[PDB]
Amino acid sequence: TKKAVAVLKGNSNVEGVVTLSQDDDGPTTVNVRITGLAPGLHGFHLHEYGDTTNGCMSTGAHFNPAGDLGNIVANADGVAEVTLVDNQIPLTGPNSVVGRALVVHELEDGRLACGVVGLTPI
Amino acid sequence: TKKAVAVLKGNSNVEGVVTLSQDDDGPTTVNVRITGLAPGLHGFHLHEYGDTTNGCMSTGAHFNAGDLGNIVANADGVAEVTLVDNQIPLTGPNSVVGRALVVHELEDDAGGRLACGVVGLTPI
Ligand SMILES: [Zn+2]
Ligand SMILES: [Zn+2]
Repeated sequence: TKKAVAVLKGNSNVEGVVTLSQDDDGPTTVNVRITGLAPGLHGFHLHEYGDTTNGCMSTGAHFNPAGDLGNIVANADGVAEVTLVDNQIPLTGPNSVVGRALVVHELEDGRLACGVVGLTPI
Repeated sequence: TKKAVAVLKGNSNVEGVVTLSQDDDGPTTVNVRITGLAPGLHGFHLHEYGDTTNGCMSTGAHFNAGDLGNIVANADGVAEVTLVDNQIPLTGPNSVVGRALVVHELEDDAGGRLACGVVGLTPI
């Protein structure tokens, strides 16, 4: 019943799209497609601020109302495509992640790419 | 007591930064700095979706009020201005957080969507 999207870019080759969906206070479904990554595990995190005025560093710290989505895996071609299901990522209420940032890291759980979490049509 | 920011980019030379600040449910202060504009008036709008998957077109329609009016680019293509608007909430059901700010090719009704950015949270 509620949806969000983040377009990831940064000072690097890495880019992609993340779509988030949640019904009520239920679990949040995260659909990840990120390209240009070095093969292997990459930390993938909610960060506190949807502030990209200074690249990905201006998004501040790992976000804790939880914010740890774990690793995503890039394949031999630098593509990470995966669907995660997380309970600690609300799109509504006081702890909404709307307007915050999604950040993908150089190393496993160095901010290669990020995007503001924005509203998108239901 | 609450703040947001949008970094504007698009399929054009236009880019820049907009900060928003609001105490309580009072008036919203909007600081604008956009560069690479043609000299003259440019429509400056809230649009409904912070969705840039299809460039600025995916931000959907102007959203309400959501008409911030015009900004003025100077001879060097720079538009640097502070606006005060009462209908741009940063809290509550109508919050514009996670929506989009869009700067237009033409003066406010507006032609091409030159640049846009998602409205995101920023500290303090
Ligand atoms: Zn992180
Ligand atoms: Zn518009």
